[PDB]
Order: sequence, then structure tokens, then C-alpha cells
Amino acid sequence: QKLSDFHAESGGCESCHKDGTPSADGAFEFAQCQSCHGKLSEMDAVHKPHDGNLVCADCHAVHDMNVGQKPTCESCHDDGRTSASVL
Ligand code: HEC
Ligand code: HEC
Ligand code: HEC
Ligand code: HEC
Repeated sequence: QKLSDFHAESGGCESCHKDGTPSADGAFEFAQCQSCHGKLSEMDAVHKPHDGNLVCADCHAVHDMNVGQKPTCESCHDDGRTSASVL
């Protein structure tokens, strides 16, 4: 199941999108992720370094990734790091 559909089961499309319609820039959506999950400054060692430089959707591609899919690191880092190497 796509992560978008997983969420829409409990919350509808409006769980993330104002009036069920995507925003111009993803701000409203990022505000919603944080409203339910908390902020990056309070998360684990993979999440916290990105506080102030990424929104959630820069790693979690919610309409493309299935439930259980972990984002990986190679699209922005060239050193071979993984979530396991950092955690
Ligand atoms: C309920 C079934 C829906 C529908 C009809 C849409 N969404 Fe989402 N959406 C979310 C995020 C972070 C994005 C950016 C890209 C991504 O991460 O996949 C989107 C994108 C869209 C679009 C694309 C607009 C475009 O410019 O191409 C559309 C048409 C769209 N959505 C419709 C986040 C979420 C959610 C958070 C968990 C949830 C729930 C939904 N979307 C649900 C739906
Ligand atoms: C904004 C685009 C996001 C993103 C990136 C994520 N969420 Fe949610 N989410 C909510 C609840 C109740 C759960 C299940 C309980 C839990 O896992 O703690 C989730 C789950 C997730 C996952 C994990 C999926 C899995 O089981 O592997 C992920 C990666 C995730 N979310 C990202 C609740 C909410 C919301 C409440 C209304 C909102 C809004 C979002 N989540 C938005 C996002
Ligand atoms: C913005 C605030 C968010 C939110 C709401 C979530 N993420 Fe991530 N995420 C990433 C990776 C590699 C994993 C798997 C490894 C790990 O747990 O560190 C995850 C996992 C999650 C979960 C499930 C685990 C849990 O503790 O519940 C959830 C619910 C989740 N994320 C939500 C990768 C990234 C990023 C890459 C740099 C970024 C940015 C985010 N996540 C941001 C967010
Ligand atoms: C782009 C969308 C990224 C993805 C995917 C990942 N990271 Fe990242 N990371 C990104 C930025 C813009 C920054 C700020 C500093 C910079 O490199 O420009 C970071 C920073 C980190 C850091 C802190 C600095 C460092 O010690 O290298 C860590 C520890 C880090 N990132 C880890 C990490 C991991 C484990 C990732 C995959 C799960 C990952 N990043 C993906 C941008 C992006």
C-alpha cells in the first residue's frame, strides 16, 4: 500500500492537503506531518540533522513509497552512508 493511501484510510486526503488539494510548495503538508508526528529536532539521529534543511517529503515520497519503505541516502550524500551506519 502507498503511504498516501495508508494515511488517507484514517484521515482522508485532507489529513495532509488543504481541501484535499496539493499546495504550491508543500508547506501546509509539512505542517501537517509535524502536527501528527512531532518536529525533526525531537526525532532520531537520521532525522534530527535535517532540521532546518529538509521537509519530510524530501525523503518520504508519500505517493511513490509503500508502507515499510525506508528512504535511502545516495541522492544527496556521496559517502555511502545508510540509516544503519548513522543509527
Ligand atoms: C487522497 C487519496 C490524496 C490525494 C487525492 C492526493 N493526496 Fe497527496 N501529497 C502529499 C505529499 C507530501 C505530496 C508531494 C509528493 C509526494 O511526496 O508524493 C503529495 C502530492 C500530491 C499530488 C501531486 C501534485 C503535483 O504537483 O504533482 C496530488 C494530486 C495529491 N497529492 C493528491 C502528501 C499526502 C498525504 C500525507 C501523508 C496524504 C494522506 C495525501 N497526500 C493524500 C492524497
Ligand atoms: C506528511 C507528508 C507525513 C509523512 C511524511 C508521514 N506522515 Fe504519518 N502517520 C500517522 C499515524 C497515526 C501513523 C501510524 C502510527 C505510527 O507509525 O506511528 C503514521 C505513520 C507514518 C509512517 C510509518 C508507516 C509505517 O508503518 O511504516 C510514516 C513514514 C509517516 N507516517 C510519514 C499520522 C499522521 C497524520 C495525522 C493526521 C499526518 C498529517 C501524517 N501522519 C503525515 C505524515
Ligand atoms: C518530518 C518531520 C518526518 C516525519 C514525520 C517522518 N520522517 Fe522519516 N525516515 C527516514 C528513514 C531513513 C527512516 C527509517 C530509519 C529510521 O527510523 O531512522 C524513517 C522512518 C520514519 C518513520 C518510521 C519510524 C518511526 O520511528 O516511527 C516515521 C513515522 C517517519 N520517518 C516520519 C528518513 C527521513 C528523512 C531523510 C533525511 C527525512 C527528512 C525524514 N525521514 C523526515 C520525516
Ligand atoms: C536530500 C534530500 C537528503 C537526503 C536524501 C539525505 N540527506 Fe542528510 N543532509 C541533507 C542536507 C541538505 C544536510 C545539511 C548539510 C549538508 O550536507 O549540506 C544533511 C546533513 C546530514 C547529516 C549531518 C552532517 C553530516 O554529518 O554529514 C547527517 C548525519 C545526515 N545528513 C545523514 C543522512 C542519512 C543517514 C540519510 C539517509 C537516511 C540522509 N542524510 C539522506 C540532505 C539529505
